[PDB]
Amino acid sequence: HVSFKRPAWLGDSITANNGLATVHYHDILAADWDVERSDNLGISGSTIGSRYDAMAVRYQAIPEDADFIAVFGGVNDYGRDQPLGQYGDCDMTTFYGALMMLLTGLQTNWPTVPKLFISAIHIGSDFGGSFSAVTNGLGYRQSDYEAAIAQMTADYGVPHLSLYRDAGMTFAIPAQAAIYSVDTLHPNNAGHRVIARKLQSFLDSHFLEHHHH
Amino acid sequence: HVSFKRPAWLGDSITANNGLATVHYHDILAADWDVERSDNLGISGSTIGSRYDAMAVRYQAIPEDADFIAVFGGVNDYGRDQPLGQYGDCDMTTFYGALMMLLTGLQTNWPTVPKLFISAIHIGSDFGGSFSAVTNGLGYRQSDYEAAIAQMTADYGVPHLSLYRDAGMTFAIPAQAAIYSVDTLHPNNAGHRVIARKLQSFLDSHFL
Amino acid sequence: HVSFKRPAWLGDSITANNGLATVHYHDILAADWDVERSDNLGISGSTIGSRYDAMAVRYQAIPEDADFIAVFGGVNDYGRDQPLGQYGDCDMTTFYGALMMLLTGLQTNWPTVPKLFISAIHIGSDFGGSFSAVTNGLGYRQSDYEAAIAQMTADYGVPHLSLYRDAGMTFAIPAQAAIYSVDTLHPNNAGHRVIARKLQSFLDSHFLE
Ligand SMILES: [Mg+2]
Ligand code: NA
Ligand code: NA
Repeated sequence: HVSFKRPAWLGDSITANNGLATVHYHDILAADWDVERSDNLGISGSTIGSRYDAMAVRYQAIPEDADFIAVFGGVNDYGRDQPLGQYGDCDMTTFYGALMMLLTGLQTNWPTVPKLFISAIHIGSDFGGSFSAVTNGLGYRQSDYEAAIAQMTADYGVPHLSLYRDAGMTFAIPAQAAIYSVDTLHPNNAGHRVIARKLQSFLDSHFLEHHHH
Repeated sequence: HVSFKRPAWLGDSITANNGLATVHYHDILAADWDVERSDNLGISGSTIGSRYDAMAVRYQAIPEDADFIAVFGGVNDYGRDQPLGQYGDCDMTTFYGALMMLLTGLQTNWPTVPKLFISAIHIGSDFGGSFSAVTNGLGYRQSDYEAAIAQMTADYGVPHLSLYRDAGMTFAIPAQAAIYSVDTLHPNNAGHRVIARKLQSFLDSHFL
Repeated sequence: HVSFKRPAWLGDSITANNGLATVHYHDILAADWDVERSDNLGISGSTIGSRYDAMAVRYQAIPEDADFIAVFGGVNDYGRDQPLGQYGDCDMTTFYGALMMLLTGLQTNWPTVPKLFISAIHIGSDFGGSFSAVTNGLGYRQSDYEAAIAQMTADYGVPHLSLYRDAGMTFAIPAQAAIYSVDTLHPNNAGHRVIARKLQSFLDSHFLE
């Protein structure tokens, strides 16, 4: 089974300790892995791009001896109206540009460390602002950001776990939002248990070197 | 190995216990999983769309207490000329809209139940009519219906097993249609074993 | 773990025992699998298309009794400026058409045999010629060839392992090129160890038994 001793978790409120859910996916995994330490770099509301506490800069706070790096972002870039930009952009002003710098930063400074990118579940319309099941204030769909992550991660060889495509649920359906989410955006504790299971499966199927007994 | 005790199988002829192959993929997995019950909701000729016994309506025959739901459709939508439509349709007269009605109904009524969509093998041309290895009567490739499935399932978070891209075979190639199919459309018992194998390892990959 | 007793490896300089790497990915796997034989059909500088020792023709050297077939090509097609063509092409003169020929051939002749295509790691620019981290002599990105492999394999139901996407590395990043490659094109021994792992993982999630 895949486990790590010094994981680092870069993300937004779904990763941040300050959460509406008391038990996060990484708290489940850190316990199962019996980690030496688990570095939480989640900040509520954070985007990958320039708009709010850019992950494309905050990544530089990841510990030098991290043995695993996970990035869990994009839902705020969608919901808080980060311009999407275009494939080939290389500055943090756009979502595409900010992914490029994030991905270059990670591969330059932790060349041998296993990494994955996690993108969020399809959100509902009940949170507020431009957090919609349909389009954000700039008129893009969540799946446009989700596609940007898939395209950009590919160019750097970084595996991409899409909770959007494969989590088994969408918060745009009330019956599932009621069971797995706090507010059609943030997973509750049940949603986090699901995410932990999805992440472990993904790691098992993509990272053989880091199988242990 | 992942297993389920009360699976429900929503599909067409490849699922229905009424024809050319005596042993289906879901028979193989029922035996392997030692199920309590295995609900066969296959109807021959059935489309996901409005044209024939719409699965986008028939999903409602799924038992309240199913603990796994697989949907295996699309091949009739292609071969019996269901209008494809486009992304953003919400009406069952198109394949895109029908997919939306179906996936909506699944997640509403079984929010906690593991489910997956299975896409069919690339077919050959021996069955006739619009069941062609090239294009159907509307000018679409089988792969256009495949992409529709891949796109719609993604919006709903529903894992997608593409036998089309991953089965290791195509019925458009005679050497493989002769081994694994009855007629270049329907898998034979050997084809159903392959399907069962691919499903089982997909499950192992995506479920704990 | 999924293992095979008589695998055949069709590819370029990354597969060929000509190469600058002493222990290739298939050498590692042959040793894990306890093989009866392990057929190395790598030819250095080889393309899938017509230009240099076309795999779309050479695949016929694969042994009749192969119990597994991997095709590991495309990088020379990109880097040596093989015309990409378009979806639906049929000649070996284009990349799309050569892929079609290769796939028809493999599925016709080895219908019951498990098989997969492996796509190359993102290359850097220090090798030379059109082996660029940006675009080839024809204006194409490496990912255009990678997208061709994705589409074509799918039409024949052949699983595709994209090392480009999923390897955890790119040789366009110097920090990773210095560790995992000989020259930003060819993986070194540490690079082949990583490839062996990804291949083994991919085999376990797409195949039973
Ligand atoms: Mg490209
Ligand atoms: Na899926
Ligand atoms: Na090769």
